[PDB]
Amino acid sequence: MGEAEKFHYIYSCDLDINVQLKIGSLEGKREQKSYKAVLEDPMLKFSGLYQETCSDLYVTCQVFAEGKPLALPVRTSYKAFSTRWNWNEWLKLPVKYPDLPRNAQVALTIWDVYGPGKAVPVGGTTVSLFGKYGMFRQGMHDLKVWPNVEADGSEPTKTPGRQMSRLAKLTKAHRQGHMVKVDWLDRLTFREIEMINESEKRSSNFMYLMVEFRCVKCDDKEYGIVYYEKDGDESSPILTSFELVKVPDPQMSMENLVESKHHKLAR
Amino acid sequence: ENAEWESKPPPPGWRPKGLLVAHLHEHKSAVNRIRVSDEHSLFATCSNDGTVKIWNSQKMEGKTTTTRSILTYSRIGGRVKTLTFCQGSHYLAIASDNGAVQLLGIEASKLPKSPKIHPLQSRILDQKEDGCVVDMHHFNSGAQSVLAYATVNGSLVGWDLRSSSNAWTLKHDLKSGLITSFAVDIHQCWLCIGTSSGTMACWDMRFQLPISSHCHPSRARIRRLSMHPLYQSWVIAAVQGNNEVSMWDMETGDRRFTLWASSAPPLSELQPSPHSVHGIYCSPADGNPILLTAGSDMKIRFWDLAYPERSYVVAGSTSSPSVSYYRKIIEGTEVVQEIQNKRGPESLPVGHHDIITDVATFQTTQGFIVTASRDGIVKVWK
Amino acid sequence: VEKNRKIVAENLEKVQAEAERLDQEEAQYQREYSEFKRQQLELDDELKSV
Amino acid sequence: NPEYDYLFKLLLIGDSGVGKSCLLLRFADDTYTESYISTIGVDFKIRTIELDGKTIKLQIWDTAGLERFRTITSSYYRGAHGIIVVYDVTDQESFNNVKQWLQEIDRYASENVNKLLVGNKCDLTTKKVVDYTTAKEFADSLGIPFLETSAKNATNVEQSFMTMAAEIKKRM
Amino acid sequence: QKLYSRAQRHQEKKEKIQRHNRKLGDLVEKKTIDLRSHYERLANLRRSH
Ligand SMILES: Nc1nc2c(ncn2[C@@H]2O[C@H](COP(=O)(O)OP(=O)(O)OP(=O)(O)O)[C@@H](O)[C@H]2O)c(=O)[nH]1
Ligand SMILES: [Mg+2]
Repeated sequence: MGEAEKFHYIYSCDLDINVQLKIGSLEGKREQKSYKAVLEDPMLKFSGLYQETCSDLYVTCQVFAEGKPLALPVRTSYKAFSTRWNWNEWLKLPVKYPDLPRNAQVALTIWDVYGPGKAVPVGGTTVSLFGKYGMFRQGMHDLKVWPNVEADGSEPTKTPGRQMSRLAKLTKAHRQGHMVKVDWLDRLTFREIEMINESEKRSSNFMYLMVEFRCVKCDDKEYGIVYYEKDGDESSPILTSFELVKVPDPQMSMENLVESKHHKLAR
Repeated sequence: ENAEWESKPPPPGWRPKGLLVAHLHEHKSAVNRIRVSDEHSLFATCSNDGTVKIWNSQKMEGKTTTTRSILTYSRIGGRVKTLTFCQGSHYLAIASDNGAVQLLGIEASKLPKSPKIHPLQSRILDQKEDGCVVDMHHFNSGAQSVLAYATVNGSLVGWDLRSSSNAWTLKHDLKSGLITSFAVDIHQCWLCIGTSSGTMACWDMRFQLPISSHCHPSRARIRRLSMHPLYQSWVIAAVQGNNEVSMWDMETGDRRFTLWASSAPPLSELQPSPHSVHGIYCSPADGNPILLTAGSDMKIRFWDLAYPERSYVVAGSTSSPSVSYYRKIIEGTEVVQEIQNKRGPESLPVGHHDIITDVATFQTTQGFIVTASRDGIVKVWK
Repeated sequence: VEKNRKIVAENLEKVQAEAERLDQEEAQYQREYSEFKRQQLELDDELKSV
Repeated sequence: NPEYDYLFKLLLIGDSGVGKSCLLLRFADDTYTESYISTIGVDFKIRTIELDGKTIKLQIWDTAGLERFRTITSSYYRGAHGIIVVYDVTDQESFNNVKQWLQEIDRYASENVNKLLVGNKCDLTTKKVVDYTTAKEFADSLGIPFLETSAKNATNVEQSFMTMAAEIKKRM
Repeated sequence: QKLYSRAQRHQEKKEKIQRHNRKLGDLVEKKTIDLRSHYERLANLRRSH
């Protein structure tokens, strides 16, 4: 009938393993081929836009926190593309779960060849690594790609990856089984969502980079990674007495570090 | 899997005999709707006179010393066009043609103390922007208490009562027609909107997008929309003219079952009788569904959907010519056509003398029918 | 070819903006006509009730 | 039951653009169209067939092949008696992903669900990249039946469903 | 051009329903007066009986 409802989770500061991000497929069309621009810039004909229907794009994944990069960007391994951009590659990020603060993001940039020794950004997308209540993102996510720009790692990001937006979530919930199934009704409703989707395909030149996050499994359980800090349970033993000690001093019984620095330099 | 069509279904094999137990004349003008509290303790009527009157169902049963409305509310203003109890007898929502939607708190009262109405959250609709409310249904979405309502300017708004926000809003295509009535799925999965031009348009409430719009072949106004107690994809429409209560599969838009109580030949789009069914009560009962209709012709009919030949008229004197009921197949649709059969003074007719605007049933000890008329008369039938 | 393209592009844009204007007009018509219908439907039953 | 003897739920899975929709339409409606409208969510069509004297109602389900509309968990495999894994014979990546699709079948479908590897677009002989031998050896290693179908010119589409229906019936 | 004619026709239907409803209101009001006259004759006759 069904396994139980227990919610299992691990603290992010307890999961000392590298974060891994799957770069799935890049759906959508590119910015056509504006031949006006090529007459102005002949180097532009020697660029992935104009050489193949699917240039061999690559993605760089970098983690940012407080607008600063936590480590170097990781690049997808070369994959030759012909009719679709499908890297299908798990990227081991240089950051571990304990290393990630609550506002850690991954800035993902799709890059293309622009003449010799020059990559142009096809687009960029940034998604926060923790959810609205501090749970590491799980499973398959489709991120809005911002054309002709690198992913922005600043806080707040200017390239967030997160009608069809709402419906896709409901569709994913339906496919996972969280939405109730009604065959007569699902058959009719999804045709409309398809019409909406096709209209959005024609209306806008949007691209989506589908990515996936790893699932933490142990004994066939599913653990969500919730953001925590070690000692996060240490509710400080604050007490409101001031009978004798009216003026607390935090440095009270502490090594004088300016004298020890001096000791270490004179003696 | 476990949605109940009614909280208190009628007694097994219940066939209302039609004895008048309460003639209640307390509104100045037409009553528009009767809603029965989900536990059936109370029933409420709204009226063009601008009042809401709450009635104690428990006090119609064999102790009718004074059949009085326990409560009257008249502060909303305008013509109170629709109302609904909110799954528990503590809240009753009413709407006016002025634009006000008001939640009213009915207080349970021990007879030593008198009862009262206290208004709770009120909403006023701009006549230009949203119009007045034309239909309103309450349902409990587990988490929420959605008071869904439809407005003249095509918006079918889901108002959460335990908050003050909307759970959803559905902008109905007014090209289809004016919303006259709408029905919500017992499983809270889909709704159907009936318009003034006969369009019945379906919405998926899980995704909140429209999925179907079948129109009546004659473009006859939809006076009532009820979901089918048996078929999830079906909706029962009460139509303008012929006392037509047709059943429509919303998965295909086909007519499946029609009630025809008219001089016109069945399903004929030529000359409709002026009469219409204004209120419908359907129950699954013991798996043999029934349907009570009332309307313009002032006749309360009982249609045995499983055994149409047993269909009969509840209200209406025996001096009026008797009727017979025939199940036929016209286009392929099965039709239960009604055909006319060619102590002091006469006992006073107990029936309604003006258009019966609505039908409701409640269970206290036995089954009772409540019908209201366009003159403000509410009648309880044991 | 560039100049007359801009001319036809502007012609299409100007005419389609008018279609949107008449769509906005019908929208208001639908709103206004629906309230007339609602009032006529209540008068229809009030004439019957009288 | 006088309407049918068995009701088999068939599921069509595969990458986007392999022809899962076109195979469904070619079987249930006997139609083909080049207008691509990516399937979102779930669709199904019903065709009743005669097989070994029995009346079998086939409810064939068509699913989203695009990753954008897919998830890790999948409810659609539940209750399916047979699953068609469609790949485009002109698209090597689609064939490679059959392994991925079979893992989804193994973890989400029934333990004894029936399987069928279908290489659609066999009418594109000039663009074919996946040879019949390469796919037949792959399918035979797993024991799943394999056909090369074409929704465009109806090639072998009927027999692919007749095979599935027959194999499920042999299982019941 | 079709939207123009649609606006023309729809402008007439608005005017038509507006004047039709006035006739309905006049008729309904006129018959309510007559209805009140019926009720008072009936009340005088009932009282007379
Ligand atoms: N030549 C050829 N083209 C085909 C055939 N079947 C499908 N196609 C083409 O490929 C396109 C994609 O087919 P679909 O049936 O929509 O593919 P799909 O598997 O449903 O893709 P999704 O619905 O996104 O999962 C169609 O629009 C056709 O143009 C075929 O048998 N032969
Ligand atoms: Mg498809």
